[PDB]
Amino acid sequence: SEAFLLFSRRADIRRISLETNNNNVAIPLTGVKEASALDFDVTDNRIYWTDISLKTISRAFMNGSALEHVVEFGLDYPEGMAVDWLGKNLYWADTGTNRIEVSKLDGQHRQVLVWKDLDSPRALALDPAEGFMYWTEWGGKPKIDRAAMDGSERTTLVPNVGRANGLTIDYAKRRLYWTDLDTNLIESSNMLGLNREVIADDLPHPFGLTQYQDYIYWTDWSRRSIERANKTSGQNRTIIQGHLDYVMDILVFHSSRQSGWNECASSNGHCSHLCLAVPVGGFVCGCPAHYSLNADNRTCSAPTTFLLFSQKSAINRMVIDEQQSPDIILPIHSLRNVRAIDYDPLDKQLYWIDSRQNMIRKAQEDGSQGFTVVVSSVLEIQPYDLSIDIYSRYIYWTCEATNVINVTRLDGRSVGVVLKGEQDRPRAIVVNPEKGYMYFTNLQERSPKIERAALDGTEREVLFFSGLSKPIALALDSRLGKLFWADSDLRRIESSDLSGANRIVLEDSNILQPVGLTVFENWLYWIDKQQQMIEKIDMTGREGRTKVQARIAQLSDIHAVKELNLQEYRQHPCAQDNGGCSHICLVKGDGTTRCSCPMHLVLLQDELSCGE
Amino acid sequence: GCRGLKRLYEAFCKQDSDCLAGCVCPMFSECG
Ligand SMILES: *[C@@H]1O[C@H](CO)[C@@H](O[C@@H]2O[C@H](CO)[C@@H](O[C@@H]3O[C@H](CO)[C@@H](O)[C@H](O)[C@@H]3O)[C@H](O)[C@H]2NC(C)=O)[C@H](O)[C@H]1NC(C)=O
Ligand SMILES: *[C@@H]1O[C@H](CO[C@@H]2O[C@@H](C)[C@@H](O)[C@@H](O)[C@@H]2O)[C@@H](O[C@@H]2O[C@H](CO)[C@@H](O)[C@H](O)[C@H]2NC(C)=O)[C@H](O)[C@H]1NC(C)=O
Ligand SMILES: *[C@@H]1O[C@H](CO)[C@@H](O[C@@H]2O[C@H](CO)[C@@H](O)[C@H](O)[C@H]2NC(C)=O)[C@H](O)[C@H]1NC(C)=O
Ligand SMILES: *[C@@H]1O[C@H](CO[C@@H]2O[C@H](CO)[C@@H](O)[C@H](O)[C@H]2NC(C)=O)[C@@H](O)[C@H](O)[C@H]1NC(C)=O
Ligand SMILES: *[C@@H]1O[C@H](CO)[C@@H](O)[C@H](O)[C@H]1NC(C)=O
Ligand SMILES: [Ca+2]
Ligand SMILES: [Ca+2]
Ligand SMILES: [Ca+2]
Ligand SMILES: [Ca+2]
Repeated sequence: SEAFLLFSRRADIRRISLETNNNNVAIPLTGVKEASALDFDVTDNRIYWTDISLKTISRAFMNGSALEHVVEFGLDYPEGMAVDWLGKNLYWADTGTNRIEVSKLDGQHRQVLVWKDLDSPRALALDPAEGFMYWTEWGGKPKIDRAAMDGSERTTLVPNVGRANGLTIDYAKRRLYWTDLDTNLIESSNMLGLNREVIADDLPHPFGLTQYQDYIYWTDWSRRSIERANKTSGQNRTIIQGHLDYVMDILVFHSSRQSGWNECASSNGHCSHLCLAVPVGGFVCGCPAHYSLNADNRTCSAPTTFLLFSQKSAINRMVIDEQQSPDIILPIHSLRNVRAIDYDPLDKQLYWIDSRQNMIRKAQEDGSQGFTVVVSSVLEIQPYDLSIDIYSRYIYWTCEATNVINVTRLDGRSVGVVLKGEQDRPRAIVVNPEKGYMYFTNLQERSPKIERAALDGTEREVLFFSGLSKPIALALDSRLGKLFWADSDLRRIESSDLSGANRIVLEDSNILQPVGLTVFENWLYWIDKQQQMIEKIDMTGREGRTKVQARIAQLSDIHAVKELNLQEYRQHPCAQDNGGCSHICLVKGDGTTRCSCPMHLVLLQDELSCGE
Repeated sequence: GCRGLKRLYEAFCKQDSDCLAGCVCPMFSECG
């Protein structure tokens, strides 16, 4: 079969026939803005490339059909990428995020393999028949590292090298080739990083590299050319095509580059999600980010409890574990602006306020099942904060424009408004359905108040009026009986019992702009927008205040998620049939349902339904 | 788009005769 050379340049991907006359023809793609890294799947006649200007990784057939963006979230500088043709896995290295990741070639089951002690990985090469992957690290002390293709047993192969590119494996001869972008030469070694040799040393600006049969191919940005030489001696040089500046990558397309066999090539190793090569020609099963490998070492369990954090245009998920597993960004299309978040642990649906379109949306964490719970016709609404009554299946939300607390069912049907006052400015809100109360900040002019009312708007009381400037965020823990708030002006986090007793200041130093709070197990997490940090404090008092993650920009909300106990959930009196209440079921006194109505309706004689 | 090429330019631009270790280095003009 014929051998072809593919090179990327600017926004085009071109194919050069080596065995015939050099014939330059572009791959008929569309919508490419800056093509950088290249690979191919010999089975599918499929080409793969990263795009540094769109921060995506895409694939298509050589004829341009079936254009597919397989990675589109959470990339910064994806300058390294390789196709695992035995396991059908896509690998990539992101120089910006300092991550080496993997997924199926169609994009499913994305997972992070290398993230700790990793500084700017750039060039990536795979040996799935052996279980090893190799990559060049630029930032800091540059080096060429090696790991198993599941990320395990990372080791440094070549520690004394400059920044390197074109990591290429000569599988037939068991040799590594790379260009050194700082010493400006081309060298090679065996697979252990030993028996090093310099292939060509007189080149001004050698950038890209590939290998084929008896030859290496390189591109030189100063010579503006693609060239071929003897892979062992560097002589027998010829120019393949000149007058090509800023060729981002070159690659030989032929079946002999993708050969061999491992246990993933058959039935995906009977692995449910990911089949990942490890030495020596064996494999292990892998799972999407934050999933757990089950007891059989074949199937995967989704995470039951986690933390969700929001920024301006992304919502992220982190978990606490013994891998210190990295946070990931949820692949939610139709997310433009987030200002606040909440989660329904019954249907596993994530909810958020979009302040650009002034809506409340919901979707699965895989992006699907997008739905708009609250929307304004093209007067004007402006949601500010939200809190979900998981038992009554309601969202309690604040509207900045109209200064009301409104209630909407998760299917979008309006329940009604439970707070409206001339002077009222309800902004932050968290509901306590277990005890029939909601807690909200009332940013009235000159008198910011923390208030409580019944879930039907009655039994209104001011909890705190002094010591407040901008109470901007609430959280609560019904188990411990505590309420929490952050003041973004006074730069502190305070706590008090749900009754309004025992108010203490938990943290008041080294905080700039606290904008959110959540409770996870025995810890209180918060987010500092100005300091770009997530921090936590042990509410038992044992462990000191701890930094969780830093340099996170545009932080907006934080929200803990606990695995919902279904037996306990079904025991709440409003959980089944809303206690027979047409609109509002609230727990009062001796744990019994009492029905109530929004402020535009009045309870009917049956005392279960609401009327005019 | 030149996001990738710009990042590479600023990562190796100081490796140029013009730069006498007193260079922020010239602005990127090779987009396009
Ligand atoms: C509390 O929340 C609801 C949304 O959950 C607010 O909007 C009401 O939503 C309904 C649709 O659910 C809107 O109905 C639409 O209005 C047009 C024009 O009057 C009318 O032909 C139809 O009724 C149409 O579906 C409705 O405009 C809107 N409420 C009103 C009376 O304007 C509800 O307003 C919120 N309460 C407050 C005071 O914020
Ligand atoms: C573009 O190629 C695809 C996939 O075929 C691959 O490339 C072919 C040239 C060949 O090398 C195959 O072995 C590769 O798998 C075409 O996909 C099928 O092509 C037939 C013929 O066009 C078509 O009737 C089928 O519906 C296609 N099936 C799929 C997977 O879509 C695709 O049609 C080719 N497009 C063109 C312009 O022919
Ligand atoms: C699944 O993998 C685990 C971890 O390798 C295996 O459990 C044991 O792991 C120890 C090392 O910690 C091995 O030396 C033992 O052979 C394993 N003991 C057993 C039999 O559980 C486990 O065997 C693997 N296989 C399955 C199907 O559970
Ligand atoms: C590329 O050069 C090789 C070199 O092959 C031999 O290599 C040994 C060790 O380097 C050297 O001692 C011998 O003198 C070399 N012998 C020859 C015949 O040069 C050639 O064998 C290849 O043919 C060359 N590649 C091409 C396509 O010319
Ligand atoms: C260069 O290649 C040519 C043709 O393959 C041949 O002369 C020989 O293999 C190489 N030359 C030398 C001096 O080895
Ligand atoms: Ca970096
Ligand atoms: Ca290459
Ligand atoms: Ca809230
Ligand atoms: Ca929160």
